Parts: sequence; C-alpha cells; structure tokens
Amino acid sequence: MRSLKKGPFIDLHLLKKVEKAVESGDKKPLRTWSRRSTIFPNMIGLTIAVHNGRQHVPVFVTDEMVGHKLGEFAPTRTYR
Amino acid sequence: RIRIRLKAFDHRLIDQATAEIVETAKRTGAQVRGPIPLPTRKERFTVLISPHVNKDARDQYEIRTHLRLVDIVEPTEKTVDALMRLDLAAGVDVQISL
Amino acid sequence: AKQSMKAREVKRVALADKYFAKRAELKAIISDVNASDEDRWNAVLKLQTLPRDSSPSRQRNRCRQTGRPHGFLRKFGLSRIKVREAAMRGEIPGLKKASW
Amino acid sequence: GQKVHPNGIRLGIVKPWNSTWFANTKEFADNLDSDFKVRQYLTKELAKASVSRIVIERPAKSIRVTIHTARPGIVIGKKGEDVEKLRKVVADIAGVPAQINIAEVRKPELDAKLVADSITSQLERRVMFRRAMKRAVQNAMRLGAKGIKVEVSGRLGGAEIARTEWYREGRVPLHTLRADIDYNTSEAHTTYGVIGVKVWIFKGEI
Amino acid sequence: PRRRVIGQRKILPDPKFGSELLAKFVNILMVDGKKSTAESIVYSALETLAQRSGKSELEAFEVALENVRPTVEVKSRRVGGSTYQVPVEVRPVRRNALAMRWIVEAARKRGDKSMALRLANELSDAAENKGTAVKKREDVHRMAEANKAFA
Amino acid sequence: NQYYGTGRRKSSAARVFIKPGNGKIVINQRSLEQYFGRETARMVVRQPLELVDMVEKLDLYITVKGGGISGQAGAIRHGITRALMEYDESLRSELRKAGFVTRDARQVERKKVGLRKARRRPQFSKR
RNA sequence: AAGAACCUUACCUGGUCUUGACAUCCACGGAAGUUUUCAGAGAUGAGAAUGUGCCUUCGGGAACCGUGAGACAGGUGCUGCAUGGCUGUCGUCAGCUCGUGUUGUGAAAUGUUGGGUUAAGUCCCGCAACGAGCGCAACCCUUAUCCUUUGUUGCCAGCGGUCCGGCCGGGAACUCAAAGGAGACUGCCAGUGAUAAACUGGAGGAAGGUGGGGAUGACGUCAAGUCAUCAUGGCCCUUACGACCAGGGCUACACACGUGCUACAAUGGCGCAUACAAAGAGAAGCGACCUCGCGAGAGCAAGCGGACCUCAUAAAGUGCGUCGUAGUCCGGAUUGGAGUCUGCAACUCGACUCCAUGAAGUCGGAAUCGCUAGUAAUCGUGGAUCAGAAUGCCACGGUGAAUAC
Ligand SMILES: [Mg+2]
Ligand SMILES: [Mg+2]
Ligand SMILES: [Mg+2]
Ligand SMILES: [Mg+2]
Ligand SMILES: [Mg+2]
Ligand SMILES: [Mg+2]
Ligand SMILES: [Mg+2]
Ligand SMILES: [Mg+2]
Ligand SMILES: [Mg+2]
Ligand SMILES: [Mg+2]
Ligand SMILES: [Mg+2]
Ligand SMILES: [Mg+2]
Ligand SMILES: [Mg+2]
Ligand SMILES: [Mg+2]
Repeated sequence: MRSLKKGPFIDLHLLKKVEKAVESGDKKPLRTWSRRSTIFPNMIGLTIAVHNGRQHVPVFVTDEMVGHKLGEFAPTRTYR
Repeated sequence: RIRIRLKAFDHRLIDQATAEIVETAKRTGAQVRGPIPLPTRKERFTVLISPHVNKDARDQYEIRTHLRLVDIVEPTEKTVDALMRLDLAAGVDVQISL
Repeated sequence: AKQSMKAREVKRVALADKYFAKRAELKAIISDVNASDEDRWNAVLKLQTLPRDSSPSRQRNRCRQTGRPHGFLRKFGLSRIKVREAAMRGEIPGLKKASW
Repeated sequence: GQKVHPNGIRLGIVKPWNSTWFANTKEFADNLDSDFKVRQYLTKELAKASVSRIVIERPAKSIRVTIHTARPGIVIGKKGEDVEKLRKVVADIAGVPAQINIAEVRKPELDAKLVADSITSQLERRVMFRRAMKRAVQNAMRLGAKGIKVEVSGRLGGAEIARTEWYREGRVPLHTLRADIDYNTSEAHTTYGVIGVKVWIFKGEI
Repeated sequence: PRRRVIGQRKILPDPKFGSELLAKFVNILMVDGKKSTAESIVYSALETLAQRSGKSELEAFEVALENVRPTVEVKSRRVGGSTYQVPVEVRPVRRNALAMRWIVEAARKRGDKSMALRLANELSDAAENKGTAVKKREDVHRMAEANKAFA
Repeated sequence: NQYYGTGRRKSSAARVFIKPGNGKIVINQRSLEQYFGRETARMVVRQPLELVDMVEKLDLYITVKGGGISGQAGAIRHGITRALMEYDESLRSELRKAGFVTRDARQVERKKVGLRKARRRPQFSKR
C-alpha cells in the first residue's frame, strides 16, 4: 500500500468503526490499537485515541493531518 | 538419441555404474560413445565451531557431485528393454532423456 | 527449544498451505492494471480478514532437531551445530572436511 | 577443545560413510530427517541388543537399513519373528518400503561403540570406574589390537569436583591419517550427574 | 631477518630504454600497484628533461643521481638516558635505491601542477645541484660530521 | 607443418603456432599493436623472439583465453619459448639462461577464515 | 545474531486460558473435512448450511475433534564454582612422559644433558643408561609440468560452404573438463665438515632442498565461555516464573571506547567509445527477447532443475575532450518534495530511484596496528543467511610494489 498502484491503506476494523461514527458525527473519543493505517478525509473532526504501548492518547484530526499514518501522533518512547 | 547422465558423491562408485553401461552397450554389439566427464560441482559451507562466541574459529565443509555422460546413440528395441534397473549400485542418480 | 515455540511453527505451517496456496489471487491476481473499481479495494480490504498467518512473513525456519531459531541452514535443515553433530560421523552423505 | 573427531577427518581416506544415498538440494533436508528418525528408533528399540553401527542407504525410493551388532540372535530372534516387526515400523517412520538385514560383529570387545557402551552400562550399575576401564584396555588388547585409549570424565565416584582420567596402552597415532582408528562416545546418567566415555582403538595402518 | 640470509628479486627492464635503474624508478613512484600510470609519468618527465637541459634521457638521469647519493648515514643505537647516532658508510646497493626515494618524495611536495611537471623539474634541479632532494643529501652528510666524534 | 607451445601463466592459458616466413603476429584475430596497447605487454611477447633475433623470421597464429593483461602477456612469452622449443633443439641452454622456460607458478592464494584479506589480520587493540 | 518492521521475542503495557499451546493413558459423544455470518484491536465467543475412512470390533477399536476427572505436561527460571558435549588460549611453540636398569636414606635424578646440525629432542657422535609412547616429519586436499583414456552442453590446427556468428558439415590435434599414472628423493658433482649428521654452491628440471597454500593443534594452564543449540544432578514456579493475542521496546541519547566504509583530490572528477577474469547460485527459483517509464522498476514473457538458459554489461585500464588548485566539476552527510518493489502492514523502524540543498573534511596530539611475494596496496564479481533488508562474514580473480645491513 506504499505505492499508488496499490492504494491508500486503512484497517477493516477501523474503516467500519469510523463509518458508524460519521453516521452520527462526533462522539466519545474512539479507542483504537491501529497505528499502521493512513488518515482518510472522512474522519475530520474526530478525536480518535491511538495506543502507544501503555495508554491511549487522543489525537485530534485536522485537514493538515490527512496524509500521515495514525501512529505519527503518539510518541511511543518518552525522553526527559 | 538417449542421454544417460550419472551423478554421485564419490568417483569410485560412479565408475562402477558407467563401466557396466558401456559393457551392456558393448553387449548390444557396438556403437557406444564412451563416458565423458562433465565438470564437477562443489558446494562449500562454513559453520561456526562453538555454541557461543569465538566467531573467528570455524569449520569448512565441501560436498562434491561427480558427473558422467555416455550418450547412447542407436536405440535398439532390446536396448530400451535391457537398460532398466540394471545399475547394481545404491546412491547413484540416473536420468534418461529421449 | 521451548516446546511452546515449536508448536507455533506447525500451527503457522498448517494455516500456510491451507489458504495462501489458493487464496493468493487477492494479493497477486487483483493487484495489476485491470478493472479499477472497488473490487480491487475489496481485494485489499479482504486480504486482512484472513488470519495473521501469511505464507512467507511469519515462518522463522528453525532447526529440525532442537528448534534453534538462529544459525539455520536451508540445505540440511539443521542448525550450524547439529550439522557438526549429525556430524563428520557419517550421517550426512558425501560431506567431508574441505581443504583447498 | 583442541582435538578433531578421529572418525571424521578420515571420512574419505580410510573410514567409510554411515549413509550412502544421493539426493539433489530439494530432497536432502527431508531425507536427512527420515534418517535421524530411523536411527533414533532403532537405537532405542535395540537398546539391549548391543547394536554397534547402523548404516542406511536408499536405492530407488526403497530404504535399506543394515544393522551391525555382536548379538544377532537377539535382534532377529526365532526365525526372524521380530526383524519384520522392526521393518514393519521403519516404513511407517520413513514412508518407503524397507529391507533390514543384519551383520554380526564377531569381536564384541574390539569395537569402539561396543566398548564405550559396556563401560558406561557398568558405571550406571555402580562399579568402580578404575575396575571398569582397566578391564576394557586389557580385554581389547589380549584379543588382538595394536593400541587402545580409554577416557572417562565427569563426577567420578560421586566426587564433588569433575575430573578426567585416561588410560592408554599400546600405540594410538591420531595425527597419522591413514591409521584405521575406531572412535566413539557414550554417556551415563548416574544419580550424581553425567559421565562421558571415549575410546580409541587402533587396528591397522592402511 | 635473523636466521635466513637471502638475495634480491629480478627486475624486468623498462619498455622504452631497457635500463633496470629506471625500471626500479617506475616501481618506487608507483602507488596502488598501477604501473600503467606510474610509467606514464616517468617517461613524460624524462622526455621534457632531455629537451630542457642535458643530453639523452638515460644520461640526464645518472647525472642527477650523482648529486643525491649519500656517502655516509647515521644509524642510532640506544645506550642510556639518551641515544647516540653513530655514522656508518652506506653500501652502493642501498645508495641508489635511497636517492631515488628522496627524489620522488621531494617531488611530491613540489608546487607544480601535475606529477609529470614536478618530477622533471626536480630531476633538472639535481643535475644543477639544487632542490629539495639534494637538500636532504647535504643534511645526511652534515649529521655525519656532527656525530663523527661518535664513530 | 606447424609447431606449438602452450603457456599457462597465472590462470591464463595460451596456444601459439610458429610459422616460418616473414615477421607478422596475429593474436586472437587482432594485431599485436591493438590487442595489448601496454608497452609492457607487447615487448614481453617479443622478448623471447628478440633474444634469438629471429623476430622477422616467424609467422605467429595465437589464441589466448582467460586471465588479464600481464597474465596473458606473460603466458604468451611462455608459449613462444615452448614453440621455439619444438622445431629447434640446440637452443634450450640459451633460452633457459634467461628464464622463459619456468612456468612461474604464482597464483592468488586463499582468503582464509579469521584473516581480513588473505594474510592481513584485522587491527588488534589490547584494550 | 549466516541478517529484530509483525514473526523471531525470550522484554514491557493491556486483554485472556487452564490437565493446558506440546506427549502417553481412562470414560463419554461425535467420520474428519468444507463454506459463510455476527461481536472483538485479537486471542476467542455465538452460530448457520454442509459429512463418512476398514465390516467378520459390525452393538466399536483403529485415523480426527469436543468434554470431564486424575496421572502429568511446561519453564530461554538459579547454580558453567556440581557435570557431559563443544570451543578460545599459551601454541604450530618442540616439547610432555613411561617400562626396565643405575645413583640418592629421601623428595628426586639419569634416559630428555654434552659437540655440531636442523624449521623440529630432526639427525650423527659421545655418555649409566637401554628401549617405548603422545608430539615433529611423512600418509591427506589444492596448486605448479608431462603422459594415457572419453569427446557432449566444451575445443577449432588442418579441409570445403559462409548472412566471415564455430555459423554448418566435419576432426580428436589444441585450450579445457575428470579419471589413472610419471615427477623432487640432498637423486647427481665440487668444497667444508671429526673421515658423520649436515652445510654452501654447480648441472639437469616446470618445480631444489618440508617447491606455495590448506587440513591436522601433544601432557596440561586460565575451577577461562556456554544450564539460552542439546542432554543432565540438585533448587524453584506449577489457576504460575506455564500458555495465547494486539500494540510497543530490543533502533532510545548531554557522553566514552572498539571494528569498518567514504573522503579530504590533478599518479584525480566528469562525458563519449572500447579490451581482458575467476569462482559461484537457481523450481511458490534464476528470469532472457521486445515494449513502456528520465530511473528504481512495470507488462507480456522464451530458456534452464543446468560445460547449453538466467544472474552477467566486470572494474581499475586504454584513446579522445574539458575542469588549472578552488571547500572546487573534490566530498557526500543532512534536509524538503516526488516515487518504485517486497510484505497482512514501511509512523515508531526497510531497501532503492528522480529533483533541489549542499555540512565536517585541505592529510589528522600523545599513542598504536598489519604485512616478507603474486605478499601489502588498489579494483571489481559471487555465495550463505534471506519474502524485503550488509560498508559485516565467507570465497574468487585483475593490476601489483618497497625492504630486510
Ligand atoms: Mg553450477
Ligand atoms: Mg522472516
Ligand atoms: Mg580444532
Ligand atoms: Mg587480491
Ligand atoms: Mg568453567
Ligand atoms: Mg566462571
Ligand atoms: Mg557467566
Ligand atoms: Mg627430567
Ligand atoms: Mg622425535
Ligand atoms: Mg603434521
Ligand atoms: Mg506479539
Ligand atoms: Mg541489538
Ligand atoms: Mg572547513
Ligand atoms: Mg538478501
């Protein structure tokens, strides 16, 4: 999926989960363990929560964050 | 018109099979090309010697694959009948192409 | 080597010949320039529904006598130490000491 | 530590191979596996038959296992009522049709595996190892041999610290490649630990 | 070494002049084991040496060498709290192969453009008894007189 | 009709045929000047011939296989001396007096386990 | 560790299971197997349609599941200072010992010291020592030359036809392939030597003094390393320290050390054109040809489990042109953007390609390493591991030194 010939990637569990959310709009933050999935423009305005390894941190979506994969916005290792 | 190539892991054993095959061909009466030695293949391996560190100490192995070819030219109807399962040797590959 | 891990390898073998010898079209057939509608998008989506055990990506290829993960040798199927223990004794035919 | 397998450096010089079959790179790792599965069972099934050497060959998809022993009557029994029971499970283990024939070793005290077998059975039965390994050296030599060396290491006699003790009598040249030396090893799982046994027997020089 | 005395190897002569002395010169000048470019420089600087001054190409070499061969060099031996450099005469076989090393090394510090131009300039300087190679030869000679009280 | 020599210097085996006539040399269906180019590769071929001064007397047909530049050029020098060995007999003592007859058996040696290149160990630091 | 994105993973977080993920038993009921649906991050949980392998057990045993209870399974958990097995090392150094005899009250000694010589307790002569074993050497592999046998998928000296491509008939000579032999032994000569071992040279020879390399590592030392290749004595957890799964970490960074690659340029950079290798690999593999794309690569797609088919155009070099000593047409890090291929999945954390940017670096303090000949130096190709991923490891060849008083 890291090629235009294949197409942008999102997991099936996340894809069906976000579809239900937009059917009713913004709601309680979405907890997900998926970090390998790109960010689609269908979930702009949500506060999905990615799991960095120990906790779920809420990442706020924005038009700018529409080509970056989900895990980019959860620092997995702490430092100072 | 039929090629018999023989592969083995030791030259002395491969000679036992190629020697009878010309004898059988001579027993057919004449017209054998004579075994020809193709180049030998040798795979060399290098495995570590210890269960642990001391990487610098290794053992080097090698397996050879000796080759022969007799190139039977005249296919008598009694040549084909008699050239099955008469190698009298275990561990020697046989391959016949028509 | 830790019989638990040995049981994983044959569980991943069983699910490797079960699916990815027949369910390979999604990743091979429906990947190229053809009908570009959602059927390809279905193929990408449907490939994840199969269990995580894919054919190549999850086979550690460990030794056959001890299950040692490292030092494997594809030709003999044993580790680098069992090869010298299935040894120069004579277990492996035609394998002697090399000196060139 | 600093010595090579005497039976191994002489694989192509004087000592023969214990497995003589051919297979290309595709059918090697599984031919080897079925070899190990046959050897593992035959040693376990013939534990008290004093089996010396098992040589396996595969002529044309038909395994042929030849067992060398100094007690052939125990193996086959009364007109081969047990050898077939052994053959009937080798095919199961290997997946190919088998033919097991037996060769008698008429020198039970002059085989490396047999000697190292007898003096590790004794240790498990708790005889003092000095008596055990002094016997094997004399029994082999009075039976005709140009040299023998027996080595026993481990927690000998229950001592808290390990120790190695080797008795060499005669003439045993290890560097001379042409020498016909028989070497083998065994173990003893005593109530104190593990004891290792080695034995070199030098019989000929050509 | 300490046990086995041994002779020297045989050197193939150069392809343009057939002199072994210049056959060693292409060997000393060569780096990375590429005689092809090593010999390309030598003849290029040898040709422009003949036309600039002197006669021939194998003769302007031998005149230059006469002004860079050291007669006496100092070898150091350790005695006590310091070392004394005791002079000793140099055998001819070492003398030739030593002057050439000085010539090349001094001609690698020249400010000219390419090695072809540097080598010829230094060789012409040697025949005129000037340069940096003859600078070293005088110094090795001078050190002998300074320590000739330690002979 | 023809006389022959092999030459086998450093993994390059040649084969030379010596024909009485004028002086012309063809090697591997090419002229001597254009095949080698190196001044140390077109005189080392000539070295056996100039020593006996035949040079302009012999017509040479040559095929060389394997090796490199100086390996092949050295191999030819061996074969030519072996070719001259055949159709004249009293010439051995002088030809051997300048080499050209010794095979010069110096090949590339193994890499060796534990050694970085073939004899060079890796840098050894005590601490 | 001959190759951590998931896996490996043995670690952490979270979610779960218990005679269990792995093996032998007892009883109960079901042929197994197949497709699909729902909930879940996933293990799993709830299903819905699909099914029959020998008979004298046919009413149950033998293959495969679900369940129960108990025997037990399981541990990469501790002790390498309880062990086996396997290694490093002094050390490829020439030494380490024994039987009988003799000397000494005795621990011990002599043999093994002494004159030469040797790479070597190698060899000769002396000698209260006489012999023997483990070591040295030799037997072994490869390389250097010649002879005999065979001639494909290798070869082309001499013949004919050539789209001068071994291309085609055709030949067994040649290079080569692989089987078997010949050769090198201080064999011969002169001199020195205690007339001896041997040494220095001379001839012939492809090879001259163990021709070059490899394999081979004595008695033992460091109670050296490994309980995490494996096995094993004890000790311990055994609804747990066992087992399953999703995500993360093993790639973190004020610093320090080790082994390497790239350079700091003119015996070089770039552009065009063009010679010469060896060894090795290949079946969910190597992948020509042609087309497409600036390129990584994509498409159709022959050939080959192989002296023929693919990898695969070798590079340093040579000929021509430019750059004229500049942080430069040297250097290629770092960074922004655009992509390709494996792979469920490329953010943490892959390789590679296109455009732009252009850092430190202008020969490196004390100190310190390797190398004696096809060696160092320098240039490229291959293989193992491997879906993808080496400047490391292992192996091959091309060019090819200086110096040893
Ligand atoms: Mg091959
Ligand atoms: Mg993998
Ligand atoms: Mg060893
Ligand atoms: Mg090299
Ligand atoms: Mg220890
Ligand atoms: Mg310790
Ligand atoms: Mg420790
Ligand atoms: Mg003593
Ligand atoms: Mg000795
Ligand atoms: Mg030896
Ligand atoms: Mg996991
Ligand atoms: Mg690490
Ligand atoms: Mg600067
Ligand atoms: Mg790879």
